[PDB]
Amino acid sequence: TEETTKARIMDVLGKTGSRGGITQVRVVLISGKEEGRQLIRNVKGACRVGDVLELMECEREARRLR
Amino acid sequence: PVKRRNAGRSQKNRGHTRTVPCTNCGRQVAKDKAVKRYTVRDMVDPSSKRDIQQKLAFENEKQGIPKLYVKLQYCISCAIHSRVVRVRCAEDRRIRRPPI
Amino acid sequence: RTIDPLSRKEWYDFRAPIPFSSKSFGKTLVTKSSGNRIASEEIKGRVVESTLADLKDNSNDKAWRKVKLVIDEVDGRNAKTSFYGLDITRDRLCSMIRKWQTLIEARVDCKTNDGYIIRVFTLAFTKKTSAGKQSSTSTCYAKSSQVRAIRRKINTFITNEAAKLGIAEFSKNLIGEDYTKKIEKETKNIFPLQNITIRKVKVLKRPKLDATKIAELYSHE
Amino acid sequence: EVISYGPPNVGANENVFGVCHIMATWNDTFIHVTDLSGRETLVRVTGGMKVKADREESSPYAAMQAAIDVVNRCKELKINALHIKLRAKGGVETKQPGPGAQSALRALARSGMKIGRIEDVTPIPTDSTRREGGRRGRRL
RNA sequence: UAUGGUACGCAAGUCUGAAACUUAAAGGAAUUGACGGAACAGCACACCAGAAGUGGAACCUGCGGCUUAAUUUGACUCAACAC
Ligand SMILES: [Mg+2]
Ligand SMILES: [Mg+2]
Ligand SMILES: [Mg+2]
Ligand SMILES: [Zn+2]
Repeated sequence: TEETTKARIMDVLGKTGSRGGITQVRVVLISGKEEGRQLIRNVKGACRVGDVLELMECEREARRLR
Repeated sequence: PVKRRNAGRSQKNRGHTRTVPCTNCGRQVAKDKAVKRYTVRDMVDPSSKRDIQQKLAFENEKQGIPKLYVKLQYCISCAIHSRVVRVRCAEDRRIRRPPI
Repeated sequence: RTIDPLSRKEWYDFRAPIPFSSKSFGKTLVTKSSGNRIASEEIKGRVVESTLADLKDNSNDKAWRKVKLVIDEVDGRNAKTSFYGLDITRDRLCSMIRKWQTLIEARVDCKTNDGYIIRVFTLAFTKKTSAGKQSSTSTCYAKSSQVRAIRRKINTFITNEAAKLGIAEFSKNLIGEDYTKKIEKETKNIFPLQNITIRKVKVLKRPKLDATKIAELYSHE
Repeated sequence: EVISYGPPNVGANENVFGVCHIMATWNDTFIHVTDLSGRETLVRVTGGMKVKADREESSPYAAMQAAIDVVNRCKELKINALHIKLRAKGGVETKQPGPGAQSALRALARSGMKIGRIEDVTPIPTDSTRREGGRRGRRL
């Protein structure tokens, strides 16, 4: 199944992972199939606000940090 | 050095209280003493939830997957080891209705 | 594959009795007649555990009521069933069980004029009035004596409403919300009660059905 | 061609309902389908069938393989949908279903099997005979 | 514990109950450390994203062994061993 959505970061929220290698992030979608939808995603690598992200599922939404 | 005034069990005004087997080990423990937490969880990982809720034959379900009800009763050794309860400072030790 | 193990198997459609939908609900499997084994007769005593998936209109909300049916008859590749039991999901029970109130339970033994002996278990809970959130502070308990009077009353009423009705009648009433309304009205003097429930029904002694009464049970509109 | 000794007359609208008794133990998992009666058994799969290691018997991998075997086999019996009855060893023993529980439930629907009503039937003592532990339980 | 019990017990034992002898401590709560195969929280290239690699080879140079008339000697986890 290949279907893909562009996702732009509004806010950098947390920092997470066992080693602490991942970043938690809030996201607004630009696909056009789902627009302006918001999501919370875990991203590996270094990210700023307002990056774009290639997302294979807009259904998987990451567990928020406490 | 009396540690607790309670002495750990909630029992007063009686000689004897029924003993319960610990969930984890099965050791007999006093029903007052036992660390008892009632658990309502869901049978299924949220992802797994998505997968199943797709395939549910009866669309008339609104939260139409059952929760799992557990009355969980721990002996002390177990509930300490297993972190259900953990060591606190003398002052906090008497705090009664703590969670969130 | 060599010789699918179900090679010998005949299927039958279940048919529900008078309170329920005439439409088949499930299907069952049985081995073919061996010349000793008579296909229809191997199924005489089987027991079906279903929800109300069985009342077309009213079903969808009550997944909470289990109904046992037993096959009285085979007609032409589809198996007719009579009333066997009533019951409840774990969920709908531990749903209702709360700390800081009193849990009342009431068991009764009754006869139909239909010739059935039934055992009905009833469940009830203490209803808080005082308007706070029930808690360690908000204790709701009813006195043990009040509980006893509540039993006596519930029980009595059921035995009365049992003796005057057929099992069709009785079961229909039992599944639905009628008895809960009445029971609250009897009970309220002694103590306000919340979510009265018929926890289970067992059929102790069941007469065999004449062709007549099994026809009259079928009677579907 | 395909002779399916399952039910004679179906449709695309129709639902064919089997029932899945699933037992999850800390030591194993059982995926067992029958008819609505429970009498006539259709499919049977245990974790131990699917792995050679005594310890893996319970695991999600095993539960998955088990599940897909069951599904594949219902599919030819023309069965869309299983009701689910979930169970841990219960009685005097633990009431927490094992690890394979979730995994098998998922892998069943993952395999394109519809899912009917779900109940937990775990054996529940009104009251118990005495537990297999010591008076002091398992030490260590 | 010994012993005596017209004190008990079928028994296990219960009740009653010594002294000789020996000894400067044993003991109670609490403080501070140290420690923990307890709980929590920091920090460091500790790990994480990576890189260059040693460990494998020949050779060089230290240790240890082993031979030796002698194989001078100090130094063995970081915190000995191209010191
Ligand atoms: Mg005592
Ligand atoms: Mg009051
Ligand atoms: Mg054991
Ligand atoms: Zn324990």
